[PDB]
Amino acid sequence: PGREILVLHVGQGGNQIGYNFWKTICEEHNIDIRSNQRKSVEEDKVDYKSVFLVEAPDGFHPRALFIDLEPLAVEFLVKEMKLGSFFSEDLMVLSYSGAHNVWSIGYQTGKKLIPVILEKIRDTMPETLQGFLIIHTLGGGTGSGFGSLLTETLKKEFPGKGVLNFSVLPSEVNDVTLAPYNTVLSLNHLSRFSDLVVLFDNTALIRIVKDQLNYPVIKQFSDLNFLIGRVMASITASLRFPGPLNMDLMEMAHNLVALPETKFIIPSVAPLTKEESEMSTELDLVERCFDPTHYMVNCSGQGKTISSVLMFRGNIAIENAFSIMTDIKSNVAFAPGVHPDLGLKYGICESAPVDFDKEVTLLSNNTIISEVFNRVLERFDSLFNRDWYTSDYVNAGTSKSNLKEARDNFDRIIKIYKEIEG
Ligand SMILES: Nc1nc2c(ncn2[C@@H]2O[C@H](COP(=O)(O)OP(=O)(O)OP(=O)(O)O)[C@@H](O)[C@H]2O)c(=O)[nH]1
Ligand code: NA
Ligand code: NA
Repeated sequence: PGREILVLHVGQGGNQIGYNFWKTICEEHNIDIRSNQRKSVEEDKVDYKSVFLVEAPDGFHPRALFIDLEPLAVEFLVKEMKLGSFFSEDLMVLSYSGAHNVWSIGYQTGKKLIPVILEKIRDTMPETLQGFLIIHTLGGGTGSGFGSLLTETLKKEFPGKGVLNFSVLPSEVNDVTLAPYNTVLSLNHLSRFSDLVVLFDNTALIRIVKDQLNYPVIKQFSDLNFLIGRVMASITASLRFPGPLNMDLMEMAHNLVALPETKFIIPSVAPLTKEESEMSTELDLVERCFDPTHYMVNCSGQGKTISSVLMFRGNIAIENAFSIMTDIKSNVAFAPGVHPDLGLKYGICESAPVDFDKEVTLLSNNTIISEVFNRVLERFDSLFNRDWYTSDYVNAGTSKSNLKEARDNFDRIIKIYKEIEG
């Protein structure tokens, strides 16, 4: 026993993303998400299901909590996806009143549910638990404010356990006008309390789905969120299946986090289709991952890589994985103080994601964070300098001075990344 991870999904986006993640996890372990059973004894593969799944005598269950301040997103998702025996009622922590897209309301109102959440965690968490994943969006009020409160609470209550955030940034034109306030307040909180923040945005996700998968239409968020689920599953694959070179959550964080503040990570995966997986080389896939077309955050260019983690899954030639490292270092821009021999951390897992031949997942700590975050700051200043939309933050405990304090700490992070860039 050990290695276990508990996943907290927060707000509408966090819980919708949770559907795709748990669908992927059950498929990889050949668990039927509707019966809670193995699909077959014969195709049960050598694995370590306990990382994300609790095996009880009646079947398997997610080690998860489904948290929101209003009930519709979760209730509708569970009905539509026929999840009622897997996303069961004892794992749901729901209120009724909503955060109304204000981080401060999500934070304040979420505080009332913290005792219930901690009791649920302490009820079912094994003592060997390696850490927590928090899945949430940053632009609304619940994922952002309650997700921030949860990051702070878990770091304080469970010292020694990793706290990792999978966090969706606002789109290139925000679809919540309050998103700059909510994103700055969340990223300030995560800079204080998270161990590692893996970022995504919907502009990049839409571009990948339209240009790499060529889907004719995106009708439901499931047809975007599967990409976030793919990153979460693949970076933990070596905890769950055999392979030559395994890595755990804090092993990856320690290789990425050069300075304590540089904990904001851009993910990418290649290829996106089974057909591409069968007609590609290790070099080709790694080059795709380092190309902005495949980054899951909308970036103007390749930036400068400070440190990266690459997970190679499936039918991988180890000699090609190693031989291409000098090519990665010569063709991808790294930050100026990165030695020619450094900046890569490898994991290699024998299990390919379902139906592909092989797949590469990249987590990159990249100075281009500074451009992404400066745009957020520019949006924040456009509202704050006019005192627009501040009233409901002030009424829920975030003074105008506190908004400014969060902004200025956010700016200090931006500057640290820009300094490393040169
Ligand atoms: N990728 C992705 N983005 C989502 C999803 N659901 C909402 N979003 C984005 O999340 C932001 C809106 O936040 P929500 O997650 O709906 O809000 P919430 O966290 O429930 O907060 P409140 O509604 O204010 O209580 C917008 O930027 C949406 O585009 C989702 O399922 N997937
Ligand atoms: Na919501
Ligand atoms: Na909403």
